[PDB]
Amino acid sequence: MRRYEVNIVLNPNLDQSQLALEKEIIQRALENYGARVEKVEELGLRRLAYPIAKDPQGYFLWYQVEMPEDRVNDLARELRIRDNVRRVMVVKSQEPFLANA
Amino acid sequence: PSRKAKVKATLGEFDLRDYRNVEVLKRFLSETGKILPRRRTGLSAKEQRILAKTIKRARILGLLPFTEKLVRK
Amino acid sequence: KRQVASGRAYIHASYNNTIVTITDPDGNPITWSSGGVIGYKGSRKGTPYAAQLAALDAAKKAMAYGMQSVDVIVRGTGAGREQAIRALQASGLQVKSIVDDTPVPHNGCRPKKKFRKAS
Amino acid sequence: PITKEEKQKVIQEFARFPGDTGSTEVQVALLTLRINRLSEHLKVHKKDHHSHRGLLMMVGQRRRLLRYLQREDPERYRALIEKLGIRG
RNA sequence: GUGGGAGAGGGUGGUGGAAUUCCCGGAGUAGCGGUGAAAUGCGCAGAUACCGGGAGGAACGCCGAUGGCGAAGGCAGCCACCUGGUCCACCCGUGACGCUGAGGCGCGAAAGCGUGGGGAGCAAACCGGAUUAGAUACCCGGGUAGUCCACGCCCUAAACGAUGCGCGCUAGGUCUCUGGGUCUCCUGGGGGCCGAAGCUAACGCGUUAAGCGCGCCGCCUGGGGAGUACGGCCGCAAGGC
Ligand SMILES: NC[C@@H]1O[C@H](O[C@H]2[C@@H](O)[C@H](O[C@@H]3[C@@H](O)[C@H](N)C[C@H](N)[C@H]3O[C@H]3O[C@H](CO)[C@@H](O)[C@H](O)[C@H]3N)O[C@@H]2CO)[C@H](N)[C@@H](O)[C@@H]1O
Ligand SMILES: NC[C@@H]1O[C@H](O[C@H]2[C@@H](O)[C@H](O[C@@H]3[C@@H](O)[C@H](N)C[C@H](N)[C@H]3O[C@H]3O[C@H](CO)[C@@H](O)[C@H](O)[C@H]3N)O[C@@H]2CO)[C@H](N)[C@@H](O)[C@@H]1O
Ligand SMILES: [K+]
Ligand SMILES: [K+]
Ligand SMILES: [K+]
Ligand SMILES: [K+]
Ligand SMILES: [K+]
Ligand SMILES: [K+]
Ligand SMILES: [Mg+2]
Ligand SMILES: [Mg+2]
Ligand SMILES: [Mg+2]
Ligand SMILES: [Mg+2]
Ligand SMILES: [Mg+2]
Ligand SMILES: [Mg+2]
Ligand SMILES: [Mg+2]
Ligand SMILES: [Mg+2]
Ligand SMILES: [Mg+2]
Ligand SMILES: [Mg+2]
Ligand SMILES: [Mg+2]
Ligand SMILES: [Mg+2]
Ligand SMILES: [Mg+2]
Ligand SMILES: [Mg+2]
Ligand SMILES: [Mg+2]
Ligand SMILES: [Mg+2]
Ligand SMILES: [Mg+2]
Ligand SMILES: [Mg+2]
Ligand SMILES: [Mg+2]
Ligand SMILES: [Mg+2]
Ligand SMILES: [Mg+2]
Ligand SMILES: [Mg+2]
Ligand SMILES: [Mg+2]
Ligand SMILES: [Mg+2]
Ligand SMILES: [Mg+2]
Ligand SMILES: [Mg+2]
Ligand SMILES: [Mg+2]
Ligand SMILES: [Mg+2]
Ligand SMILES: [Mg+2]
Ligand SMILES: [Mg+2]
Ligand SMILES: [Mg+2]
Ligand SMILES: [Mg+2]
Ligand SMILES: [Mg+2]
Ligand SMILES: [Mg+2]
Ligand SMILES: [Mg+2]
Ligand SMILES: [Mg+2]
Ligand SMILES: [Mg+2]
Ligand SMILES: [Mg+2]
Ligand SMILES: [Mg+2]
Ligand SMILES: [Mg+2]
Ligand SMILES: [Mg+2]
Ligand SMILES: [Mg+2]
Ligand SMILES: [Mg+2]
Ligand SMILES: [Mg+2]
Ligand SMILES: [Mg+2]
Ligand SMILES: [Mg+2]
Ligand SMILES: [Mg+2]
Ligand SMILES: [Mg+2]
Ligand SMILES: [Mg+2]
Ligand SMILES: [Mg+2]
Ligand SMILES: [Mg+2]
Ligand SMILES: [Mg+2]
Ligand SMILES: [Mg+2]
Repeated sequence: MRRYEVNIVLNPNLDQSQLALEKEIIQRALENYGARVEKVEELGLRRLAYPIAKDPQGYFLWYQVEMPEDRVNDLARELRIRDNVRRVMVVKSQEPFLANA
Repeated sequence: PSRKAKVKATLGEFDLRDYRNVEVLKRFLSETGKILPRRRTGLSAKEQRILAKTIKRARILGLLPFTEKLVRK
Repeated sequence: KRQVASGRAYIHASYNNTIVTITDPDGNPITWSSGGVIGYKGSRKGTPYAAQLAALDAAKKAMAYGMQSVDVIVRGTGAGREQAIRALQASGLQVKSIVDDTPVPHNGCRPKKKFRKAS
Repeated sequence: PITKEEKQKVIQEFARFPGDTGSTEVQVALLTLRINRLSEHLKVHKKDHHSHRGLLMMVGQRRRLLRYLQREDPERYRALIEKLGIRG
């Protein structure tokens, strides 16, 4: 059981219905792989520095979770199946390293 | 010699390991998308080394550029 | 015959030749010139003068399409790049801006032996 | 990897008395844990040599400790081997 | 043992953008390319230059260093899993359990070999164009093995610090990576430079010894013949010891 951070970037063109469905599939797949969600930040659409899937912007989801390590990779796979999900990056959480303190 | 300013001295309290914070990290990138040298950033070895990885992370996430076009000239 | 009146100017400069392509704002070309288009044949195409003549020819050709303002885009490091720039600068064309777009690999491909001791 | 809990389990298991972290028995035990874990790592990933060197070194250290025990107290040696199930 | 730290140390899977080539579409015209100068070559079946979309293979720009890791070879986009080494603090545990190491066994850059796959760029051989007295070369246009992956072989090298491993002792100064501390500074591990004593044929080395000592291994004994011949062992072969 380790503490990770899931970054997901999806299609900015989604109406609230499709979007809700996508987040639903994210929750579903998450529980399926045994990840407890400690917190969440929905940053919404933001302007990408380079076009992703031909689209100038993207919708951002961030989950801080705790899950069994063995299946983390196996998780990302599933998360990448959905067409509307254009990015997935999972990262082991780390204590912040402050500069100029 | 880069006597204009150092990016660290031009900044306040911040987290080097946070890849999602653009308005700071952007200050560490050049006119082009390139990561700045220790001369410009005024960081230390360890600091710079962490900055590099977090910046690359931000790049992959689509938040920061890999490269940019050079204005003027 | 279009009458674009504002567009882009691409300068492709190498140690061998200089060649200029003027396009509409979408990137689609209108006219173009080069050291070969002018009477120059051999190595003289790499000349800064050849470049001047080239840029000027392209500009004058784009005047016939009634173009006024241009965005300059520079690629490659070669003799007579800046000369082509200064050529376009007063051709009668207004140069709105200049940008160096020269492609740099992130080290994809092994260079020819000529360009090696690098990657 | 190896969690603190497993480590404490094997330590308290093989400790000659309460509070003993450093005995030959404890050391051989810990090493046996690491060895078995590494070998199970090397059944898959058998192209990873740099680790196999580590395996060699651990095996060596264990054999030296066991040898020492065998010299000092053949009883404790036999008991340890039987408890661990080494020698194949 | 407990608690902490840094790292391109290794293996597996996934993934990101830049560029080259090819394909498709748009727009567009007489050349592009290349060199000392050229020519071969490519281009009116529309190339070069420009925009858009797609396919694939290989390598990871900036960070980046005089930096880091590893026993050596060697290791550099990012993420996760598996895994080796190592350093510091505490002074807790065992009680000389140590050092070296013939033979053995494993690892071992590149090239090369076998089977299967892959093949973008580069490129032995080879096909051409130049240069030249000639040019079986340097320069230019092509191009196969190969370079890439998996599995199995091969075992070499300027495999280099041309410096075997371990431990003790013998001024300092300075730069740096990485811990700890009463954090001007002190203390420990690693990487550099200049230098005390000393050493060295000299160059130079000098707490990272080539100094002062002890232990153990490998090796040398004038040059050519020759790393050849014979024998043996190993290898599919090339060939290695
Ligand atoms: N080793 C891979 C790298 O590990 C990095 O981090 C590595 C190190 O920073 C970290 O150090 C660990 C830690 O527990 C602490 N600092 C002390 C500990 N002894 C270390 O663990 C060490 O020893 C054990 C055997 O006991 C090995 O299995 C392990 O590989 C080694 N790192 O352990 C990590 C794994 O070895 C980063 N994740 C990334 O660069 C990369 O994944
Ligand atoms: N790709 C990640 C790496 O994969 C390695 O092994 C992988 C690659 O070396 C190997 O090549 C694959 C190939 O199978 C597949 N048919 C095509 C694919 N594009 C390749 O993958 C890789 O190819 C080369 C490096 O070989 C890279 O330049 C490229 O970026 C990368 N995509 O395929 C392997 C997996 O099938 C190692 N696991 C490790 O270095 C790392 O995880
Ligand atoms: K180095
Ligand atoms: K052959
Ligand atoms: K400190
Ligand atoms: K002297
Ligand atoms: K010297
Ligand atoms: K040998
Ligand atoms: Mg997807
Ligand atoms: Mg020319
Ligand atoms: Mg040892
Ligand atoms: Mg590594
Ligand atoms: Mg790896
Ligand atoms: Mg591409
Ligand atoms: Mg076409
Ligand atoms: Mg051609
Ligand atoms: Mg061709
Ligand atoms: Mg023809
Ligand atoms: Mg022809
Ligand atoms: Mg025709
Ligand atoms: Mg055709
Ligand atoms: Mg023809
Ligand atoms: Mg082309
Ligand atoms: Mg394209
Ligand atoms: Mg193909
Ligand atoms: Mg560099
Ligand atoms: Mg004590
Ligand atoms: Mg006692
Ligand atoms: Mg030894
Ligand atoms: Mg031996
Ligand atoms: Mg080899
Ligand atoms: Mg090879
Ligand atoms: Mg082969
Ligand atoms: Mg083959
Ligand atoms: Mg070629
Ligand atoms: Mg050639
Ligand atoms: Mg020839
Ligand atoms: Mg001659
Ligand atoms: Mg063949
Ligand atoms: Mg050397
Ligand atoms: Mg040295
Ligand atoms: Mg060295
Ligand atoms: Mg030494
Ligand atoms: Mg030796
Ligand atoms: Mg030792
Ligand atoms: Mg030191
Ligand atoms: Mg080093
Ligand atoms: Mg000196
Ligand atoms: Mg003296
Ligand atoms: Mg002297
Ligand atoms: Mg050394
Ligand atoms: Mg010494
Ligand atoms: Mg000899
Ligand atoms: Mg010898
Ligand atoms: Mg003789
Ligand atoms: Mg000889
Ligand atoms: Mg030989
Ligand atoms: Mg004989
Ligand atoms: Mg023989
Ligand atoms: Mg035979
Ligand atoms: Mg032969």
